[PDB]
Amino acid sequence: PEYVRVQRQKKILSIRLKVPPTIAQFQYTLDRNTAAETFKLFNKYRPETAAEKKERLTKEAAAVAEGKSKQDASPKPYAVKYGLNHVVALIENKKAKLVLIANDVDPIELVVFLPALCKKMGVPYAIVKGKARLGTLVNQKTSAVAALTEVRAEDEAALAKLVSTIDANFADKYDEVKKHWGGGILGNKAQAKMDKRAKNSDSA
Amino acid sequence: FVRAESIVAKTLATSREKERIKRVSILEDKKAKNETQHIASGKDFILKITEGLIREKTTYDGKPALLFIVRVRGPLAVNIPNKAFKILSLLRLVETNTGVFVKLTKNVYPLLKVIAPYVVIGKPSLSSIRSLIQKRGRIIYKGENEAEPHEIVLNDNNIVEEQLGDHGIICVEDIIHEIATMGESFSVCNFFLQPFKLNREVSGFGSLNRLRKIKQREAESRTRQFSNAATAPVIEVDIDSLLAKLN
Amino acid sequence: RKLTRALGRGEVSSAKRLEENRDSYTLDHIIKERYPSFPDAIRDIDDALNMLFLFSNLPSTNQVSSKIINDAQKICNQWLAYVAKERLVRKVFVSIKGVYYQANIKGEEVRWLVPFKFPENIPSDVDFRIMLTFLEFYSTLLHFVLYKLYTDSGLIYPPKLDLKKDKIISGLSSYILESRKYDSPVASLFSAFVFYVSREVPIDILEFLILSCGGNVISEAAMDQIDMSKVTHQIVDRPVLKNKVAGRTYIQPQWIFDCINKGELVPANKYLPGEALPPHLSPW
Amino acid sequence: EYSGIIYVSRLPHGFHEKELSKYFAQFGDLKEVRLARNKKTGNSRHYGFLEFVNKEDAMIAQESMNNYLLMGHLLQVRVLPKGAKIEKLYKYKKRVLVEKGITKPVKQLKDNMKQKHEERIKKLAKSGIEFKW
Amino acid sequence: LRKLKPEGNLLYDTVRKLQSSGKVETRVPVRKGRKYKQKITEKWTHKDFK
Amino acid sequence: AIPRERVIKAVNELIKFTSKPEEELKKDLQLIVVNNKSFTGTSKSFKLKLLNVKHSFYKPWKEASATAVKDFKVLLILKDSDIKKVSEDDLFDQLDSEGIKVDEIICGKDLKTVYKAYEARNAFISQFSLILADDSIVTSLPKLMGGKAYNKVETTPISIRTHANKEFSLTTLTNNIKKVYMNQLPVKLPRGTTLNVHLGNLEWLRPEEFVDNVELISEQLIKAYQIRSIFIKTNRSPVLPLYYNQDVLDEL
RNA sequence: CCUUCUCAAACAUUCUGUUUGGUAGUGAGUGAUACUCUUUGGAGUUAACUUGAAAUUGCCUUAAA
Repeated sequence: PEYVRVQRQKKILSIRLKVPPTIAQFQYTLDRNTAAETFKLFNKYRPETAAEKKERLTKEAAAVAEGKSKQDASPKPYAVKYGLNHVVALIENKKAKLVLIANDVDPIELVVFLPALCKKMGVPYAIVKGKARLGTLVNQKTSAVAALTEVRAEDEAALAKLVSTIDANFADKYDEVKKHWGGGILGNKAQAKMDKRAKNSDSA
Repeated sequence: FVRAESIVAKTLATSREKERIKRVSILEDKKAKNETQHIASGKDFILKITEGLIREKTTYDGKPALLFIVRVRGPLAVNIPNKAFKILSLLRLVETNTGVFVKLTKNVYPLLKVIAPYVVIGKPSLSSIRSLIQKRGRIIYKGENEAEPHEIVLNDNNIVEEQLGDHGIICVEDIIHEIATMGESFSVCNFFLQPFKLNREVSGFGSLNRLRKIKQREAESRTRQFSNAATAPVIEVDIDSLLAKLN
Repeated sequence: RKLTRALGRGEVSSAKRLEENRDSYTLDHIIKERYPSFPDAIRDIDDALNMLFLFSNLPSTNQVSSKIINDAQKICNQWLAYVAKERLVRKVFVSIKGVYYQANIKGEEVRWLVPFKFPENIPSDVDFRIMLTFLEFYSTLLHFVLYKLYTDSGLIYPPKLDLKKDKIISGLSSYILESRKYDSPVASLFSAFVFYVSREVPIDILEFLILSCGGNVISEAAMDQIDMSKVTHQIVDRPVLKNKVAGRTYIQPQWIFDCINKGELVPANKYLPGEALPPHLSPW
Repeated sequence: EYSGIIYVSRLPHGFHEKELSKYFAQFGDLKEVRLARNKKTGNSRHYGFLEFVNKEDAMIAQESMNNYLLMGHLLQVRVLPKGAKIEKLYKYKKRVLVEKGITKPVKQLKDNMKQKHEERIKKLAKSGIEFKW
Repeated sequence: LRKLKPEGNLLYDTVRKLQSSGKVETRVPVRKGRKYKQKITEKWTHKDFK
Repeated sequence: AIPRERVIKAVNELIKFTSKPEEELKKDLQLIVVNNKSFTGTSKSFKLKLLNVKHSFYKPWKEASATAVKDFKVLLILKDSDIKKVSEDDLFDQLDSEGIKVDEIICGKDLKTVYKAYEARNAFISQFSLILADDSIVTSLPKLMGGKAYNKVETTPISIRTHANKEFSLTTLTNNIKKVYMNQLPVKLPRGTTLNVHLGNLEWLRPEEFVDNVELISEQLIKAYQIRSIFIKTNRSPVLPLYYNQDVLDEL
C-alpha cells in the first residue's frame, strides 16, 4: 500500500542521505542494560494515576473537614518530571538531575537542541530509544522526555550510580558525534556493483 | 545466554539458602545431642495463618498429626540444595504441585523445617481427603499382564484387597479410614496411593489469566514467609481452601 | 484488548479497575425464549442433570479451572436435597456405568444417571469446549428450574448450608432445606427406621435414597472424625461381617434398591449376607 | 599488541570464580580464571584476572563489559599488555583456628608471670611512673 | 456391590448422545496448520550491528 | 577484694600522667584491661555484658559531649511493626523528667533501604555513640548495619526488653532504657585472653567514683569469668599491674 | 539483579520485676600502647581514623512466548 512504500522510501532516504552531526546523534542510544536500569529506577517514581489522585483528594478533604494543617498533611510528592516545556524549564535553573530524550520524536527539530542545551548547562542527559517506553511510565501515550528533580534519600545512591554509568556509557563513548557525518551507507545492489567494479579493475 | 546477572543472583540466593540450612542443621544436631544449654529455643513451634490476616502460634507438643505436604515453586533465585533435594525425594514431592500425606512426628518435624519454604503445610479436612482420593487415585502394578511397569488409575476395589489385604485393608473407604485415623501400616497406604499430582492453580498467560496469576502471586507473598531464622514456627495454611482452589 | 493494554503499560491497578467494571453475559433471556411452559423445560431436564452429574465427578483439569466443577457439584447437591425433601424418587437401577435414577416432577418423569465417585481418565479426543458450553446452558436451565421449584414449595433459595457439615463428608446433609401428605407408598418408605451402613458400601448413592424415603441414616465414615442408640438396621457388605448385635437387623445394600423399585417392603430374610442377591429384577 | 590476559574489579559479592568461568566461557574458551581473596577470610577482594586462548576474544569481551552496570557496581575491564604472566592469586579459604597449648608445665608459666609482674613494675618505674607494689 | 468396577467413559456416551441428536458436528481433531514456512528474518537493528 | 588504696594511687598516677601538658582527647581515655585463659569459649560473640554501675556514668558523658563536637546521641531500634506505635512524644514526655533524650528512633526496615550505601551507613551510624535495639531485632542487626558498627563499643547495639509481657508494654521499654542509661556500662567480650572496658574520659568522674567503679567491675569479673589478671591504663600509658590472681593459672 | 534471625525459656502476678540463652561482618588502607602464649615457625586479641558496596596480581519450571 502506498503509505507503506512511502514510509519505507522515507527510511531508505534517511539512511542513504548524508546527515549533519546535530542530527543522527540519535540512534547512539543508551545500551539496553543501562536503559533497563534507568527504567527500573524511573518506575518507582511514576506519576500518580487519576484514581490515586482522587483518593488523595478525598483524604485531604476528610482531613480539612476535621483535622488541621490544610493541604500539608500529605507527604511531599515524588514523581518524574515529563513535560517537554517543563523539562526545558527545569534546565538552566537548575533543579533537574537527569534528562532522558526519546530518539524517535516525529518532529526531529523539537529535540535536536536538547542535548546541546544540556551540554551547555551541564545537566546529565541520555537518549533512550523509544518515546513509547518513556510514556509508559508517564501514564501517557508519549512523553518524549523524562527527568527527576527530586528523589528519596534511599534512592540517591542508586541515582548517582546510574548517572555515573550513563556518563561512562554515553558522554565519553560518543564524544565523536560532533563529527563523522552519518547516513553514508550505500544500497545493497549499488554496493555489490561497486565491489565487483573495484575487483575487476585491479583483480581477476 | 547465561545473562550474568541471573547466575549471580542465583549464586547469592543459593549461598543464603545454604547458610540457612547450616543454621538449621546445627540446631538439629544440638537437639539430637540434647545440648540445650546453647540452643536459641528449647521447644518446637508452629503457626496457623488465618483470614491484616489473623495469626496464631502453638507448640507442636510432639503429638502425631496428619498433614498433606504440597510442593510449591520458589524461592525463584534458589537452586535446590542437594540436602533439600534429598529431603524432598524422601517425600516424593517432585513435579511441583505434587502432594502426599505424611504422619507428623518429632523425628519428621525438623525435616519439614528445611523444606518449609519449598512446600506449604496444613491440616486437610476429612472431606478434602475423600475428594483427593476419589478424584486422582492411582495405583502401581506388578506382574499381571499388560505390563507391570505401568501405573493404573484407582478404580477396581478388588485390587486393594489383592495387594493390601494381607494387612486386612479393604476397598478404598478402608484406606480413607486408615489415613484419617492414622492407623497401623498407614505408610503402606501412602506408598500405595501414588501421591496425587494436583493441577496447577491456573492455566493462563492471557491478559485476564495474567491478572489472575498476579493476584495469586500477591496472595502467596502475603501468606508465605521466608524469615530463615531456623526457629520460626512452621506455617499451617488452611489446606481445604487450597484444595478447593486446586480441586 | 483493553486488559492487554493495561497489562503491557504496567498499570496493574488499572487492570484491576477494568476487571471490576465488567459483568458476565446472562443466558436467562435465552432460557425464557427457548423454553416456554416451564414443564416443557422440565421435559429437557434429563440432559442437564446428566451432564452436570458427569462434569461434577471428573477430576479438575486444564480448561476447567475447577470452578465449573464446583458450581456443578453445588447444583447437584441442591437438586438432590430438593428431591430428598420432596421424596420425588420413584425408581432406581444400579449399572456398571452408574446408578440410574428416576423421579416425578409435577407428574412428569425425569430419568437421570449418577456416575460412580471414582477417578476416570480423560480421552482428550472429545471437543471439550462444546461440552463446556452445553454445561453452561444446562446449568442456567437447571438453575432457573430449581429456583421455580423452590419458590413453588416456599423453601428459601439458595438453601443455607452448615460449613462444618461440608468439612465432614460433604454429603447430602449439606444445604439443609427449610420453609420461608406423602406420596403413599414410595414416599415415607422405611418410616421411623434408622439405618446404619458399613464403610465399604457407597455413602452418597445410598444415603440419598434412604433420605428421600424419609428414613434416618448414619455412617461409620462420620466416626472417623466425629451414637448408634436408635439404629434399626445396619447395611453391610464385608465377606465376613464382625459379630453382629443380636438385637440389630443386618441386610445387604441391594435390599433398598428392590424395595424402592417395588415399594412392597420385601422381607428382610432375603439379601442377608453372604447369600447371593437376585440379579437385578430391574424395573425396565 | 595487548595480551589476552584481562583484569577485572568491582565484582559484586557472590561473583566467585565459578561464576566468572560460567559467564566468560560463553565468549570463548579460557585457559584459566582466578579471583583475589583475603588470606584470613574467604570473602572476595572484588578483583581478579582471566586468560583467553584467543587474544581477539579477550578484547571483544572487554568491549562489552567495560561499562556494564551490574548489581549496582560499575564493572570495569582493561586488557593487559603483552604477557603479564598471571600471578599466584591463591584461592584462599577461611582458615580454621587451631590451639597449640598449653604445653609447658604450669609451674614454669606461673614463675614466668611472677617474674613478669616485677619486670613490668621495674619498666613502669623506668618511665618515671610512681606506681609501686 | 463394593466389587463393582466402572467400565467405559460417560463423556463418550454424552458425546455420542449429542451426535445422535444432531446438535453438534463430529470430526477428527484438527492439528496446527500452515501451508508455508513462515520465513523469518533478522531485524535491521541487529543486522547492522558490528 | 582488690585494695581500694591501690586503685586510688593508680588513678592518681593516671591523673598525673594526663596532667603533664585534639590529641589530648585521644590521650585522656581510661580503660581497665583484663586477661583470661579463654574468653567467650573461643567462639566469636558480639554480645555485650551489661556491667552494673553505682552511678550514671553516661550522664557526665553527655554533659561533656554537649560542649564537644562529638555531639553524643543515643540511637534506638524496635520491631519493624512497633515503630508506628512508638511516637517520639511518648518517649519525650517520660524521659525529660530524667533529662535523658533519644536523638532518633529507627525501624529495622530503614537499615536495609535508606541506610545502605555504606558511605551513608557510616555517616549515619557515626553520629550516635550509644546504640539501642529490641531484643528480637538485635540479632538481625549485624546483617543490616554491618560489622563496622561492632568494631567500636559505642556503635554496637545494646539489647532492650521491649516485650516483658508480649505485645508491646511500653513501660518495660521505658524503665529498661532508663536503667541502661543510668546504671549500665555495656562491654563486648571478644576472642582471646585480652579484654578491656571503656571507662570513658578520666576527667568526667571523680577519682573515688572511678575507684568504686573499677572495684565493682573487678568483683563482677572475678565472680563471672575468673579473670587471670587485671590492669588499668591511660590510652598511651603502659598497663599498671595493680592486681593479678595466680590461682587461675593452676586450672590452665 | 535475589535480598538480610524483626524471639525462646525459668522464678514471679510486678498494670513488667528479675535471671539465662540466642548475633561471622564489603573489602582495602593509615596507625598509636599493649596482652596471651608459643619456641622464634608466629598464631589469637588489644584505644584510634579515610572510603562512590572504591579495589594490579601477598604460593523444581505454564514467572512462556
